[PDB]
Amino acid sequence: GAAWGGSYVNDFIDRGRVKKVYVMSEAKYRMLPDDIGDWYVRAADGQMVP
Amino acid sequence: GMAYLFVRLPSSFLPDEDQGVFMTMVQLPAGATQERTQKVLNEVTHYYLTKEKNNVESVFAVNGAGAAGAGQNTGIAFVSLKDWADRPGEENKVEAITMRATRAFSQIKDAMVFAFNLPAIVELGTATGFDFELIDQAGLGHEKLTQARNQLLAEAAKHPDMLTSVRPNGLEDTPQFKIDIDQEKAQALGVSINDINTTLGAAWGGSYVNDFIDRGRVKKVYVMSEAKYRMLPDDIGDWYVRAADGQMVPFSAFSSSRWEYGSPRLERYNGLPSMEILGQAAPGKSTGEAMELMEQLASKLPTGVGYDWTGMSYQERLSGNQAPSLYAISLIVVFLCLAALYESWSIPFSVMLVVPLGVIGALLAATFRGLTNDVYFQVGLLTTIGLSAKNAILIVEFAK
Amino acid sequence: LKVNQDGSRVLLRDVAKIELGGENYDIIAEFNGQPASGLGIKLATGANALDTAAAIRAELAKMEPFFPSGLKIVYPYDTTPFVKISIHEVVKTLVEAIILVFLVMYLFLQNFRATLIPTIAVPVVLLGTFAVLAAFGFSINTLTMFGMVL
Amino acid sequence: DTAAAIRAELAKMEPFFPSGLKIVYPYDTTPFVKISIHEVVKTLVEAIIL
Amino acid sequence: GADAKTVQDTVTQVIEQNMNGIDNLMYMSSNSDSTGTVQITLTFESGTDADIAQVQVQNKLQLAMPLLPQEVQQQGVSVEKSSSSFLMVVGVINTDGTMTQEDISDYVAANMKDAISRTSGVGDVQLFGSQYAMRIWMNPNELNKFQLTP
Amino acid sequence: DIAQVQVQNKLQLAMPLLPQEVQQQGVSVEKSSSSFLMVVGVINTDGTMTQEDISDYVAANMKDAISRTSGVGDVQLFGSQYAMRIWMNPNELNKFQLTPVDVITAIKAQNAQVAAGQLGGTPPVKGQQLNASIIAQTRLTSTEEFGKIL
Amino acid sequence: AVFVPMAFFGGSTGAIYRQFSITIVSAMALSVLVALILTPALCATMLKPI
Repeated sequence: GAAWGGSYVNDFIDRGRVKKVYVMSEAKYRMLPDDIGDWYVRAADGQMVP
Repeated sequence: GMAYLFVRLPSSFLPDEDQGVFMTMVQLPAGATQERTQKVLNEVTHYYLTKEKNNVESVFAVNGAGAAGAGQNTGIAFVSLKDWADRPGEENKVEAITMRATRAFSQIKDAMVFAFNLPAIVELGTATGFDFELIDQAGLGHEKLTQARNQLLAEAAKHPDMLTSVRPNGLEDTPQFKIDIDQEKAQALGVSINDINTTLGAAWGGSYVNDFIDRGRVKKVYVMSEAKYRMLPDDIGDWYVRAADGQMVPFSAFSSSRWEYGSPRLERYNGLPSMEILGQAAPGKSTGEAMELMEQLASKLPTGVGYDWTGMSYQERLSGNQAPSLYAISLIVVFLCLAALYESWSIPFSVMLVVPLGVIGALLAATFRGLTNDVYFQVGLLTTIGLSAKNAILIVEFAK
Repeated sequence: LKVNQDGSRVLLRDVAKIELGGENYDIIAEFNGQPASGLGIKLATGANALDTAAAIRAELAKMEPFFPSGLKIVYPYDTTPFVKISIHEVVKTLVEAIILVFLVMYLFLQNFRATLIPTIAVPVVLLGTFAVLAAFGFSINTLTMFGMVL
Repeated sequence: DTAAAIRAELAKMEPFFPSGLKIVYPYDTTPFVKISIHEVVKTLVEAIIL
Repeated sequence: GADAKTVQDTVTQVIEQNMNGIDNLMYMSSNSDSTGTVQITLTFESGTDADIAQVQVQNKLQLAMPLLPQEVQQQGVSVEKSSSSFLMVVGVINTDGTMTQEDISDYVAANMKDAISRTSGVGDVQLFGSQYAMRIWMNPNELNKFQLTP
Repeated sequence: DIAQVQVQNKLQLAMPLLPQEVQQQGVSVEKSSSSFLMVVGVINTDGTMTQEDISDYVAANMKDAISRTSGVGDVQLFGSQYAMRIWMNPNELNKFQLTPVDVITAIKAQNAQVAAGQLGGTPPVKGQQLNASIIAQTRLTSTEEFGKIL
Repeated sequence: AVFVPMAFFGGSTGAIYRQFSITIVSAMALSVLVALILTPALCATMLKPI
């Protein structure tokens, strides 16, 4: 969800005005359906599954 | 002489009364402990209680609020007086009393004490000069708005001819205590930043946990270190957090501290960082040109600082704006109905001339009483001209 | 709070004072420097006159007898009997105008009938006015009564 | 009303704007309502002298 | 427990952004205290509807309430509409000495304020003192003795 | 106006049954025509700013104020205010055995504001002189700052 | 005619000018009506022959 769709995390301050902080993969990893394979999650032991 | 009596005569909005009660303001430096404030409240009370028994009935005094805000250095008195028939004289009316009080308090060192009468009614404090506000119109911060407001505060208290008592209304950049959690020492020592910040916040600032029940009524449960561990900056070292392994680190390890500076009553007006400004015109001058002078002194200020009038300066009030326009179209309506009753155009002028003969003895009463042209007066004036109208109207309607 | 390898018990009171205290400890009031709490009471835009001020004494008459030993009110602040000797000393003035004019009348219309004529003519024309005042929303304030005086 | 208010808030903003920042007004159901009513005064006048 | 700025960014700023399309308004005054308080006042035309002007804000106050700290709506936000001038102040004094001031404050806060405040037209009651509250005053020497934090 | 809140009574008869994710953003409730009134465009003339800058300058200096003016029932911005953008790389996230979660959490961790009481606050030990606020972890303000997160 | 255009108008201030214009034009009409209702009548039944 965060990778492909972004995520609003918390807010920051930008010259005495509060604004957002979003987090989201570079566009070089979400254009193609093959790019799902490039993503790794850390399994309970320690190893990372794609 | 009518017109001249009319412009030599000053202009109130509504007379203050002796409303039976009045108040007193107490403001210390900061940080200033609560106890010090209490010392000065004891003083102030000792006055209204020893040096005024014949007039005072009750002083209700409160360490903890002000008409600016809460603070340990905020203090206020609620004074009620013995009945009017029981203090006969001017010596014993609000004016003289709050006067000699303010004059007497004047004394106290490092304690700003001033006592005042309640300005007439409700939140109709829309008199007494002005209320000016600087506006951070760019990205400037608190520093540059401090300094810019100082440039103003400065350059205007060097014009004591149509502008005086020019101070900020707020509270003042008291020093603060910075704590710095170098995060890496916290991960390396195995301590939850959550745990750190939690314990710091609860220890030194309290924490509402959940609610309990106290004789069939629900109330709070707070949690907070004994006062013997939060008076001194050294006491941060006495606090331990349980590291991930099991060992307990003191803050001494992963924190670094130091003193700094910054406001305790940050202000905004209409979105942006603002600071609000106070004071009057100057004993021969009106609020209007005073305002202009402020608008002009403001002009010479750094790029990005704007200004705005709120409060009593938004509105602007009464006689001198468009109230003689009211007297005027009222007069036009009158000469109209008189051209209706006489069916002339001249003949009503025999009743128009009847007017100055009344404003003359009105205005006379005014300046010769120390009094001054206000709402009460102006309705007296209206009534005047209306009655004289009646008189003349009847004589000439008789004659024709 | 925790039990030990010792088998020892650690209780809350073992690491803290427990005590019925206050949510906040920054408000300390006194009345003639005797300690004393109270209520400071505000008014909601569009209110409602000596109404609300009577209502206070409602809710409170309702409270005075379940109060503990030696708990007694005082009233250190009152924009109330101001609004009460304000309006009173207007009735007074109306009255005064009436008899003063009764006697200025008597000094020219030297008979108790011609004199009693503009007498009756005065309350009527007042009284009525209040009826018209209700009829447009204006209440018997200080200003209204000064209207009735001028 | 509201259309004047816009030019209120904005007259209030025009001078703290950065270098080379300038408005334009690509849309305006305003001076329509302004030559509408004007060309009515005109007609009233005309009826009168005719 | 908050500092001015902490509050100012975290709360004040974050309501202010979300205050709009509230009718007939003139301006928005915004204080932010080192006692961890904030306060925001909106002003409307003279003669304007107190009540609609009253919620219209709080439509918006809860267009943001889930963007405030847990810690802040655990306490809870209030929304008044009221004069700043009091009306009266009623003080409570015990006469024998049988109760301190904190007791008195509590007895009122738990028997008197609720009821008075519940009466119409009474737009804010400010208590001079504080209702009770269970107070757990922790000791650090003894917390660490048993390897415990807050 | 009544038709306006009457909905939002109900909108918050359900708001806690919507995602965290959805009232983190926040729900809005307008009452307004769909036809615009005017559209005011902002263009830089030298080229000194892109469109994203322009959009931001307005979103942070112009929209708030215009929108705060009565009768203005919805402002739709043509662009978007700024926002700190952390564009993650997956090759490098897995290189260090990291997912997104760890980024998310290092951020809630290191970009925040905490509230941490005072020095010599109430209640105090009698005989104290000093009374100041404590300041702690305070929000971030620069890109670099976000860069150097641990 | 003297009292009415004082109910006009502006501010926090003019509120008060309403509080008299009305309160006194009222007594006007009441007085002058009485003046042709009650006064002439009671100045007929109660005056003593000259």
